[PDB]
Amino acid sequence: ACDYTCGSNCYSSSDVSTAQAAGYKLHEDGETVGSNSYPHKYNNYEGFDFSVSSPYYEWPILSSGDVYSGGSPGADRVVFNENNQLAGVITHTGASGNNFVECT
Ligand SMILES: Nc1nc2c(ncn2[C@@H]2O[C@H](CO)[C@H]3O[P@](O)(=S)O[C@H]32)c(=O)[nH]1
Ligand SMILES: [Ca+2]
Repeated sequence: ACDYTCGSNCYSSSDVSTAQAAGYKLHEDGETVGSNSYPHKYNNYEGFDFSVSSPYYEWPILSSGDVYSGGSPGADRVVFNENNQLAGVITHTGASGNNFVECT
């Protein structure tokens, strides 16, 4: 069973922890990867009811199992805060345009 289901993509807690650690590391060092500069600030225009405090940062999580290192980020993202606390897992899949919906 999936801990997080983003459309057709299935993730475990390990997948999420691995992705988050990478993105948080880059955030801490003040570095970015990709043409869209990840990780970067996630404003939460959607207004998700996250259990942890802002600021939030988004980092791509890949269905391939690899850690994002550039190129197409896919539709899925892990959102974490300043304290490396997981806020949630969101996706563009099933959402209009560039909006997001939570992964169930
Ligand atoms: N939909 C959405 N995009 C945001 C938000 N904060 C920052 N963005 C960035 O704005 C871009 C347009 O939606 C998005 O491409 P993305 O790379 S997944 O990073 C997203 C937010 O709260 N909602
Ligand atoms: Ca996996």
